[PDB]
Amino acid sequence: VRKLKHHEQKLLKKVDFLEWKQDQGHRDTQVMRTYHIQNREDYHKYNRICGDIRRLANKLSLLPPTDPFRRKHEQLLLDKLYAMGVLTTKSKISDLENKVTVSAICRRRLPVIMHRLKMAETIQDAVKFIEQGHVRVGPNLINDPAYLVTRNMEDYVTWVDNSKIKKTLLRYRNQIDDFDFS
Amino acid sequence: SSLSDQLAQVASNNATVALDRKRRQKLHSASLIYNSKTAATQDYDFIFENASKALEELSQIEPKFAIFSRTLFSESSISLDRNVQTKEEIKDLDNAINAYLLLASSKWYLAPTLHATEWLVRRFQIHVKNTEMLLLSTLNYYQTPVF
Amino acid sequence: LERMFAKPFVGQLGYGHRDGVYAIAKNYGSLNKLATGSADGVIKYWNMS
Amino acid sequence: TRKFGLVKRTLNTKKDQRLKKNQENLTRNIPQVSSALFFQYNQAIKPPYQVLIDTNFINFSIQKKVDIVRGMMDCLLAKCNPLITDCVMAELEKLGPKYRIALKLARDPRIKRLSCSHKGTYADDCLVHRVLQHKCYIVATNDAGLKQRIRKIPGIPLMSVGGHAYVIEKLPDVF
Amino acid sequence: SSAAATDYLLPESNGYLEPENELEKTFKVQQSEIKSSVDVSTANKALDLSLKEFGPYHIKYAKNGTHLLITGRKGHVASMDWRKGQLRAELFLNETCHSATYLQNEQYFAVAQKKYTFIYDHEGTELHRLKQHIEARHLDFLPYHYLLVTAGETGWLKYHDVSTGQLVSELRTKAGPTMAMAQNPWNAVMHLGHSNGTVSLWSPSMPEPLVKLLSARGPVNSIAIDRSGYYMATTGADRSMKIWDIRNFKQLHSVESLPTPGTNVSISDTGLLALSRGPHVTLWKDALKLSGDSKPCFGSMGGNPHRNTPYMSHLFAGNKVENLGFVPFEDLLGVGHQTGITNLIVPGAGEANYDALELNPFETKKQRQEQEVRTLLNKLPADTITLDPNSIGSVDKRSSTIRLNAKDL
RNA sequence: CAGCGAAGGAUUUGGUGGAUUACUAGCUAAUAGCAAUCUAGGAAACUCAAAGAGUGCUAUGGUAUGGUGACGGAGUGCGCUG
Ligand SMILES: [Zn+2]
Repeated sequence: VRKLKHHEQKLLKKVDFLEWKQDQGHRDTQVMRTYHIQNREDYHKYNRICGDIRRLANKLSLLPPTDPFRRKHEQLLLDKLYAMGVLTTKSKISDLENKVTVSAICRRRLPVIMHRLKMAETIQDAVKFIEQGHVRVGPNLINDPAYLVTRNMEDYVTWVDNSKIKKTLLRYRNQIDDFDFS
Repeated sequence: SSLSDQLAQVASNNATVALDRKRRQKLHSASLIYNSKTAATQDYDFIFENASKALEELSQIEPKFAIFSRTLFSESSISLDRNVQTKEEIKDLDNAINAYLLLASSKWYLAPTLHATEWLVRRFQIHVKNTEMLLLSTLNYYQTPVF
Repeated sequence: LERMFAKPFVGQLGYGHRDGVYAIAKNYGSLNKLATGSADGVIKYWNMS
Repeated sequence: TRKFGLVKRTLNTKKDQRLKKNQENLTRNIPQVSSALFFQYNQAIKPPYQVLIDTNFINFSIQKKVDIVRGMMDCLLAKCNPLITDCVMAELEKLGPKYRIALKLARDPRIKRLSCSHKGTYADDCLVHRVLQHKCYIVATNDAGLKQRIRKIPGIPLMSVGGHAYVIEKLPDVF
Repeated sequence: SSAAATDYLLPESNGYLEPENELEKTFKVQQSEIKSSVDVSTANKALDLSLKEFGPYHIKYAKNGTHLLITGRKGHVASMDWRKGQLRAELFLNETCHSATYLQNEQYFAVAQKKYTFIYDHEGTELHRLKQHIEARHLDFLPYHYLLVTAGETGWLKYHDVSTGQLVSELRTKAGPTMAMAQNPWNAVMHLGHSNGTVSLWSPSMPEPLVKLLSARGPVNSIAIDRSGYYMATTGADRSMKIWDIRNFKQLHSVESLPTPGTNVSISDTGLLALSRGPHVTLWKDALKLSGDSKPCFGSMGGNPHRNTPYMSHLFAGNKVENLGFVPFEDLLGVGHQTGITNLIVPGAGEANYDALELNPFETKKQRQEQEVRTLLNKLPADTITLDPNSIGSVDKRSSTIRLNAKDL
């Protein structure tokens, strides 16, 4: 706040207005600057989900390795976390503490898969396009960036028709049909 | 209306009050003789004494400035602050300023009137308070450096 | 601030003696002059400035 | 007529210079090899030599019963001027009251003494710096690390207590 | 003696208004009549912002009167220099904000949002989201101790060190949500008012309240403390204003049966008492005194001189006022209400002679910087907060009052 | 050019007013009073802030005026210096 003098650095050292202990290195701020999250509290409503799956994976580790309730529920949880694409494979239950990340559950969001399959070219312009209302997953339009997708719907992320940026890329490649109205 | 609009209105009301040193410097460096770096370091006594000299010169040219030496250029007016008295005292001294300006509108080709109305610019802030009468009085001189 | 500003050692003077200083005398009229003598019989007069 | 993708402004730890880890907002220098040197010869040093001593060299001298100036003289067969830097002297004084004999043998009028101007009493740093600055010095030492430093910098002869007399290595005119 | 001879050197004089007739009562003097009777600088300080669309505006002034911090109930928080026309933060945090305060400057302010308390810098960038301070409704800064104090719908009182960044204290009120909250400026203990009709005086050392007073029936709507730390006015929801001695814990006055429950109280630096009952603001002069002739009345039954009628009153006819706050060193009362802010020219209501090395209304940028570092350096520890401030030089109240000479040992 | 073509035509923009839900009037302490009154990336700058470095300025109480009639001045005596 004043870049304190030396008898100043020594007399009080733990003073830091910018970064406290309970900031955890501002990882919420850092990852929402990374994946461009609109409002606050999305980080912590993902972190509650991460804590809940590691807690119930802990108590599924607690139960003895022979009963079908335990084994059916851990394979069901692993298949559902594969089916929403949080994972990339159906591997070990140790990946339910090494590989589940608030980062990866942000990786399944709609603007970042848009930047991933090059529909946009940056995540900021992806949020621009989907607040302007151009894209859809299957039939229905998507307005909010908080809609994360599942493993089936990374194939039907497409724009709507009459979206004029779709029309500009069609007339770029001059494959612009207009019987189909776009 | 918006908050920034209402605050621009309160800034335009409080335009002349110096509320810290930086506003006082930006507001007192507005001279009609000197540049800003000299004008910010000058006092009220200095600019008053050479404006009183120039009013004696202007009064021996034209003898209707002596009553302005009685009221607007007296030594009680060194300590008279403009924005501390009420609306009735304000309208009294603003028709005093209007009287001086439409008397000295004719004299604007000779430097005693510049050094004399320097004190109205810097004490009574007539470039920002009594500004319509100042423009209307010196409108003739528009090809000249004083305008 | 006193416990961090406590830097009391000014400096040793000269190169010392050869055999340990067993006698010292200031002169009570000049501020910076000091006579010191060691075990090997050498005495020295010092400007402490 | 608002803007799109509106965010709450927070601080940027990567960018904001108000915090401490972001307070970090050409002319080369290749020092020429010395004109005192041939390839690795050091053609310029000539007797009377001057030899920088350090603390383990003094300790090994007293442990092997070699005189300093007479051991230097019958090692090099030349007139030697031995030099105790103030940091070597500080190190001998810091060695305690076990090493009183070594300290008051270093206190000798025949052993001249330099005046180092730095903080701390690291004699190996001081000897290495003042020898690679100037190349007019013999280094008398028995530290293995200091011996490796000195014999890696070129043109600097190295003297050491070996056996019952001093030996000299990188001085190519000893006989 | 020499310290008391400084009252010659005091530059200014306090303001007043005096009736000069027996037909001329003082509570029936209109704000337009004040604005005509006083100078142009004070008439321009009597501002009025009409901010209609976001909610009732909680008002807050900096401890020198230079900056104003308003919060709409909906989302609109604006920190501004109310006496120039300079705003330096206008941020629309679209969740329901409740209260805000400055910390040690206009350079940082803390806002109490939907749940979490946030801390913003001078231009409005978010510095901190406090994961503790779960549901604040009342924030107040302790400037000599650098402590942000927080209470609200949880029954918890939290002291948070702003300089280090460290939550100093969490205290169970154990009395439900905190209905009112005020700070003693004298000794920095916190008077919280609960739904019992109980005020409790708290310090961040003791996990129990230092004192519990039974102020009102019902809940306690508002608390204000004098800056001398001697008197406390509490309004309950039982239509009862009560003036309390703080040091000896006597109850000085009990104005019962107000016409409608007093939603706010405030005490100026010169001891005025501003009560607000919805549309109405009513100020009494010399009401914080011991004698029964200083009990604040509403009329003088037949012209009794021994009845403290209102010093002045105003009616905000459209709305219901949200909070009250006197402007520190000026003669104004800023009341924040449903459609924004209104300053009232209250002539008796401010310390005319501030000290310019405690806190300066004309302070510059360099003076702000150096005063920030110096007060940060002499920050008082949170353990030194006691009910009396003069009890940290003394000896224990154990450890016998005669020192012992080892013969008697 | 043709064509269209009534004391002119086109484009752009600032402000205000009315609608954007289905019209029972303002205030207050409200079965009434009042309403005259409740009271007895880039560009620009006399833009706004946040900080850093350097430079300038007698920047001068080593213990603050010659003096709370308790004081001052004059003179004398003691003291002091060469
Ligand atoms: Zn050295």
